[PDB]
Amino acid sequence: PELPEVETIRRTLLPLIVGKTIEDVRIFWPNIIRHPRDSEAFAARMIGQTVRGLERRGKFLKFLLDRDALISHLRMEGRYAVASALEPLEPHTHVVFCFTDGSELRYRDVRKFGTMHVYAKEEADRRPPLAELGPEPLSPAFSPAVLAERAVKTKRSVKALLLDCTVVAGFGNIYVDESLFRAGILPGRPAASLSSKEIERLHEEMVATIGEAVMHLYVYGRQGNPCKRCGTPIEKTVVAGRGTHYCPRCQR
DNA sequence: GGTAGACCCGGA
DNA sequence: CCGGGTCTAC
Ligand SMILES: [Zn+2]
Repeated sequence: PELPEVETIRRTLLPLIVGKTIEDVRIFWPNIIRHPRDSEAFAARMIGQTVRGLERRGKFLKFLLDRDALISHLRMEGRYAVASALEPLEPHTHVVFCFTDGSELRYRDVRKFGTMHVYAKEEADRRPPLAELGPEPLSPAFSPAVLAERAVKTKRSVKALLLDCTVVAGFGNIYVDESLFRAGILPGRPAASLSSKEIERLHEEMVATIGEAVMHLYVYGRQGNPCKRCGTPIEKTVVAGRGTHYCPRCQR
């Protein structure tokens, strides 16, 4: 899921788990667990804790328990569900948190690509994977001035800059391409070549792009089809080792 | 500071 | 053999 879908998951999942107490944690693919390094320690430590909250940072979910925070990334195919311990698990279920009321929070992932880390709540923000994560794109902490500062100092393309998780949290390939299109900026432009006007416009479109979705695509996956604004065929290239989609007329 | 390997596997 | 995102390794 992209950032807006992760926000919907956070909002939806919270009431289904808040106040519930963990009675067991079952792990069917231990490699998902990244901290503690031993999946047996991960499971042991969570037993007896109650779910108190659920927050999001970038595309990470942060489950707040009594003492610990569980930081979860679903990547593109991970999914959570709350369901009865009496019913058979869905295929590709890798981790299950069993609650004392006979319900479960289940993590499933055909790609087995997701990650979980657990630390004391107070340590979570300064440890991987949240350490160094940039500001929320919808926060005042993400500003044209913050963007301008990072752009001036780099040799990289503007696409590469926006894909850097330390610049802004949870902007992936799709919203990077879409934001650049809406701002009229070619993805392969060096970040340091953008004018002040271009940085301001890009910031505005990034916020609009994420903001509207959290509440139709112009270029992403649309190569060969006409631009929705000028009718020019959308093109696809490689920029910063990613599939990159753009209108060669609208973007400069 | 900036690139690359490592995770993962359904479908081309 | 490719795709994604985000960490660890050069
Ligand atoms: Zn166009």
